[PDB]
Amino acid sequence: AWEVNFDGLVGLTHHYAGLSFGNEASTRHRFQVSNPRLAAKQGLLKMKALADAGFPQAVIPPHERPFIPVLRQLGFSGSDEQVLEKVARQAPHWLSSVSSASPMWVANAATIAPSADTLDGKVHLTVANLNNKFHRSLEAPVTESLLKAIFNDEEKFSVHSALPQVALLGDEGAANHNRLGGHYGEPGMQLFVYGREEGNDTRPSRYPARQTREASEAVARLNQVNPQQVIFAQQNPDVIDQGVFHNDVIAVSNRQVLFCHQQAFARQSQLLANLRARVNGFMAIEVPATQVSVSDTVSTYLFNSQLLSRDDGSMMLVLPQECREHAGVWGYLNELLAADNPISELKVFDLRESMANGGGPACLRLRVVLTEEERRAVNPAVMMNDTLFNALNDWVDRYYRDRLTAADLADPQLLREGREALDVLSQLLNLGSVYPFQR
Amino acid sequence: AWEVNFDGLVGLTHHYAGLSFGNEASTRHRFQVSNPRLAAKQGLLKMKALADAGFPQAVIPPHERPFIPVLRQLGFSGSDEQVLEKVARQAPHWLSSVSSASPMWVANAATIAPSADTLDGKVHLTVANLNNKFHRSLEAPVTESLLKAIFNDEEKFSVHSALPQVALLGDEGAANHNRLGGHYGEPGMQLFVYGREEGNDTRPSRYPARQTREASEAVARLNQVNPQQVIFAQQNPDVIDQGVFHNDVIAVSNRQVLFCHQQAFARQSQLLANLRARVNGFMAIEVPATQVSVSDTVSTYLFNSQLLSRDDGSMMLVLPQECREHAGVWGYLNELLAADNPISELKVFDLRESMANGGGPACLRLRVVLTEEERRAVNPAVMMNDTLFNALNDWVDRYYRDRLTAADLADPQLLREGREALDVLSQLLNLGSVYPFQR
Ligand SMILES: NCCC[C@H](NC(=O)CCC(=O)O)C(=O)O
Ligand SMILES: NCCC[C@H](NC(=O)CCC(=O)O)C(=O)O
Ligand SMILES: [K+]
Ligand SMILES: [K+]
Repeated sequence: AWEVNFDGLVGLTHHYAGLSFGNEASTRHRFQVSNPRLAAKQGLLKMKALADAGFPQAVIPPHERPFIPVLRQLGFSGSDEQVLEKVARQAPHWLSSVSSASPMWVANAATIAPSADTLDGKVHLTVANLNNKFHRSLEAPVTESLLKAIFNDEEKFSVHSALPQVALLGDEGAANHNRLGGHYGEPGMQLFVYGREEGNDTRPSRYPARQTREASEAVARLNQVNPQQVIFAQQNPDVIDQGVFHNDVIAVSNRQVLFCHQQAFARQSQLLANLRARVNGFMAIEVPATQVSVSDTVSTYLFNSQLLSRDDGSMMLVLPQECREHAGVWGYLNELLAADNPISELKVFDLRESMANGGGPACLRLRVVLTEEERRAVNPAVMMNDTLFNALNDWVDRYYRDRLTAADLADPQLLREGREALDVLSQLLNLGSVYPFQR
Repeated sequence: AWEVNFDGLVGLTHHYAGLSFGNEASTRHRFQVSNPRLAAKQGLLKMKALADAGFPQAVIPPHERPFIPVLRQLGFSGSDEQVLEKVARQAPHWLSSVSSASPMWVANAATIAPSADTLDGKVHLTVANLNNKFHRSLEAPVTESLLKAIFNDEEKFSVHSALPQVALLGDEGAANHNRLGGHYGEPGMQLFVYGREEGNDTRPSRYPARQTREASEAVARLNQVNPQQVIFAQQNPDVIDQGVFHNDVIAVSNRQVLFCHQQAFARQSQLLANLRARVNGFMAIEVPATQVSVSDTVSTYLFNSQLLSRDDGSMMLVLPQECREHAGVWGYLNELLAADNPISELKVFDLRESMANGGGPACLRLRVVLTEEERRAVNPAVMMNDTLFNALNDWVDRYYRDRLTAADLADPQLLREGREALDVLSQLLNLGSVYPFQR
């Protein structure tokens, strides 16, 4: 089995609305001008570079945006364009909420269970409700349709609907998930990280804890994860209060390694010890606050890196350009590179558009371990290669603007462009009529 | 046009699970033995008694409980009886959450807009998401089906689906709604009360504010309420922090009267002044903390009373027994009764089972103003009369238990009793296959 990366193709309504309290990047860049075309191309370049380097790469399409059905649910009626106009004038803030390209961060799309960890031997995917943020909670229904259109062989894949939409069951998916072990194909140890749980007072006081333990346990159940291969750990409330809104902003796993900050978890010593006694050859690379502060981790996203495995067993860290621009962080990463451990190469990518909204390399990808047989069962139209890379770039040049602001979301033209764009894209990716506007 | 009262028929799984933080009665009675059959009878006696007194009355049935579909959505699979078992053994607390008789409090089923207040001249009903509490949020889908089976004539009734299930749009329906004006059939002034709103620092700090202004404004749009007959007002946060989880625990309206506690609203003086200027004949009856403390207000449910109009214009207060059993409150009520004002009669009902979970006379009913023609359009099988009364009592005698504890919710027998009872009830009330288990 190999770990295949599925990246989100940035949607054409990508803009900065500062909709995520707790996500300092989102808040900080509120109202800045975005570049949808550049954002999409930046992500496609990373996808292609990794694919050309031999790492299985795939793509997940953007959603229908602006999403008029939700506006109708909010009390606005008439034709699509009439609704758009009514809202732009009466409640413009709702326009932004239904026009976010947020589904691009597929690390939040679902939680994956490789067939080696499940009871029925199938690959399980449970859609994340993303209930904490309204603009993201809207994603689940379409994300479910997309996942079923991509992992469409029901004999090999089981897609489960998102958990009930309530704070008690807040779920953010793979971004709070981890998998440790030997080769990807062997049964692994799944680590679910949460920010709060009922009956526990240890919880953030400034920024919200989007993930609840209750949600994580339900996901573990849905994905039929062997109860002996599961472990739940609470994120350090202090780091969440400093900007770590998902575990992937403070820690990342791969094979036998867990690269994390010293302040990542609550009861960190106990967790590492438990993992040490349950995962053969487990190695924890812990970054001390003296070399990298929590504040520096949040601004650089060094932990939102992709930790890849090369054929020699050595690893490569995929990082956002901000890690190279911060003296202290670039210095540490190179110390790590030279240090005696699995990390033997650093790879940097420019994902400025995504980072401006709090999403780095890892946020843009969803890791799915697949056996040779299961890989062939995936919709081949979404697997990255020269043909898809060129087709997607041409598609982006045809429909994306190199400039967008919240004010442009009221442009009925943008609406029109987006519909046609997604119509063609669903054809290119052999997804069928997966979008609501297509039914 | 007349105001018709639709009451909730208590479900067979009525039990105390302390599931509602902020609802002190619920919290106070956690795990006490309940009496489903008695709870049902108490409610029907109030329905029948008001009907006999000349007040149009109707009924809304309970829901499917335990609700197995939600448990499966939570990860527990297998046949109905296997899920029940697994849950009881693995996570029994979920059993209570999916077995609550909470839909009985129909004051939270939806928000109503009579035809005299709407832009298209129809009766509008928008289902409440009840997003704040997980066990009640589960109600919306079935509540919508029930409302559509009762107000089926689409030329006269417009039922709208519940708002998106997110905290930003928390909606608790009619319990936070008010309608003032001359006669019921005349255009009235709708007063929407909310607990919080984005950007507003004024909010409760102890108990949650379940209703947001954003939701209120969205429902006003969905119900097509004439913009000049709508007013939004914030609940006094300090009273929410004392147990007023809904507006109907601190204030109640009827015709030109607004019976409320002095500490009910923020900027109350100005709110009442605005009402006096915009509502002809408006009369506020404020109870000062000196005469009735907020604590005694929440313990007796003085304001969760039903304020009814007598044929001669005078009014009657339908109260729960606690009001008569509390010397101080009973004293005030009698002073109010004697004093020169519209309140000329007091009527008390034993609703101990409902009150133990924080529901009084008003909580158990949903006010729906209907013209003669609209009244004729309502499903006739749900209107209260001797036939229906005797039929429902026999039904209760045949399927309801006299005792119930949380531990009993795991009994596959209870599941069967309920499914069968509802199947029979659907026929009696002529609702067709309205429940999920019937589909
Ligand atoms: N894994 C990274 C997710 C980033 C995402 N940002 C946003 O939704 C910001 C959108 C805006 O503010 O325009 C979030 O907060 O979940
Ligand atoms: N309008 C009053 C409704 C009372 C209801 N009680 C409850 O759901 C308590 C159920 C329990 O805790 O078993 C509520 O809190 O909304
Ligand atoms: K190294
Ligand atoms: K009086």
